[PDB]
Amino acid sequence: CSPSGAICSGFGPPEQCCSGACVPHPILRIFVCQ
Amino acid sequence: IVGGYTCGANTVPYQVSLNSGYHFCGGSLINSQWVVSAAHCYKSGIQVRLGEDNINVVEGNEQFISASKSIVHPSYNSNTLNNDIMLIKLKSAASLNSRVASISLPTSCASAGTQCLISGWGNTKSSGTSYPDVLKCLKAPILSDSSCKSAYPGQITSNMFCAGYLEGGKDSCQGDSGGPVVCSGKLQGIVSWGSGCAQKNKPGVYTKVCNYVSWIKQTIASN
Ligand SMILES: [Ca+2]
Ligand SMILES: [Cl-]
Ligand SMILES: [Cl-]
Repeated sequence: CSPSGAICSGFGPPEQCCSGACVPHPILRIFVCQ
Repeated sequence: IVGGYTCGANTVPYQVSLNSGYHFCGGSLINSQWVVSAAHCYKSGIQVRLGEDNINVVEGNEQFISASKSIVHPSYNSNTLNNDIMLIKLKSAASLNSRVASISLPTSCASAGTQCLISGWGNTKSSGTSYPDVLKCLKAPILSDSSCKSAYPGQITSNMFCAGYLEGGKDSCQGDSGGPVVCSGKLQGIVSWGSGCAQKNKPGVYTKVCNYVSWIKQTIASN
């Protein structure tokens, strides 16, 4: 699982991220792990 | 892409998806072995997906090629987002065809008012949960450097330009990072950042590719 702040995918499941939330970055046009 | 339209299958043949299990950034194919994307899209274990339209469903024109090298600009400044550009080398050359094709690098910088094509598989709504599948497109003008600085006081570098609309509802968005801004058949921009997406008076901000052509050429030649 990816640590907080890591890049992740808006298409993927919550378990991409250790935190269980992959969210849109407020500035960069990527999703990141909460 | 918010407020755009369905491109049509493979009508943007230089658009690639950077994948790590799932799509996470866009990019632009600049020759059979190299892709341009954003420095902030850098991570290990990237697979480049070429010839995609519906990113969830196999349609038959895809090529899946691992990245062998990822080269972030040596002056990328993650604090200011200056020099937000990366080159990715493919492990093997893509097979070029009508649906998988490179986009030319610029021979000069584009002027304000120039109309451009921005594309990607990012969010299609400016808030809430999107469910994108096929590639989306947006036609958007390059904004004057003064209007860009007015929208983002104290934050615009000489390696960025704004493109899009001040009224809201038409913009690139999360998941579009690294993707192309193409104007008159040349790659002028890379989807980079903005204050949220499609917000009034906050157009998208894009890496100005024309400032990096010599660095691009040098990186290709030396790698
Ligand atoms: Ca597909
Ligand atoms: Cl895919
Ligand atoms: Cl700098």
